[PDB]
Amino acid sequence: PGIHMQIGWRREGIKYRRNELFLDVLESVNLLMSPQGQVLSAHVSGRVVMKSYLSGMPECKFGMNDKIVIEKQQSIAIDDCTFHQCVRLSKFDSERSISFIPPDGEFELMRYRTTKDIILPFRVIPLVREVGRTKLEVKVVIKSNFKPSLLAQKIEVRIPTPLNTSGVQVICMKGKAKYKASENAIVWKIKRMAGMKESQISAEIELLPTNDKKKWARPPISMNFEVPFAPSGLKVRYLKVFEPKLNYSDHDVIKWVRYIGRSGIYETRCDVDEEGYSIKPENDTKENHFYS
Repeated sequence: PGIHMQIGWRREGIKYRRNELFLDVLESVNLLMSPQGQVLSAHVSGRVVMKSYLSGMPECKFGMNDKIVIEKQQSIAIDDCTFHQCVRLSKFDSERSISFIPPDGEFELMRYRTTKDIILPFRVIPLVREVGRTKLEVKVVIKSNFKPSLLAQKIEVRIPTPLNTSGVQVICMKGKAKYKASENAIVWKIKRMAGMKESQISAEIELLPTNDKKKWARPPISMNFEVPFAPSGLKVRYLKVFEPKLNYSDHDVIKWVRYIGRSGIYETRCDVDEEGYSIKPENDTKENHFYS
């Protein structure tokens, strides 16, 4: 008369020398924008990734800024949500609670979709004034829209060029830029850029008009960037833990949180053991922490 629960995704007797967990919030923000700035199309697809280095059978509870925020007065509006099997869905439907017993090591806790209240990290404003059939004048400004303390990185703006181009001279003060004729685009790279900033690029584009009477469609300005926050607005409120056999809780745990927002289609038009103890697995930016 005693039933033995056996979780298919977590063995028993897991031991870590130090109880700790990792949370990676990985979002791709996509956009189609008009030259004037009208949002024609936008969505974020995100996923919370978790690396559990916890001992025993910990009973966790993931807390974010959902529509429980609407009860206590920034948030994330989740259109669609899919969970790992470990997540009790019963509780999520009754109380919006993401409770679970995590697998050992890395697992994807949830993926999601978002279309409203997206923090669009960048706006591109393009001008193209034709000045004769000889020349084209191109002015492209990029506005960063996030906290000034924060830095976007690995930025690349691909401004398309028309096929009938004999050559182009370009100038920018921030970053570096090359006209890659093979590509049919001037490619503009900036290493870092803080929030609430401007930056301009000007390109005098000389034309060779052989064809006449036909102006064909051209690709839009596409941007790549990496941003240290969730463009959906996702903020991790807590990761509560309770393991009643070993009597330890989140107060006895180190939680490591990271946000990696990355551009998607952002377009604008013109474990092992040893002695019982499990071992953490291991190209990434190095930071000296006391407990690392």
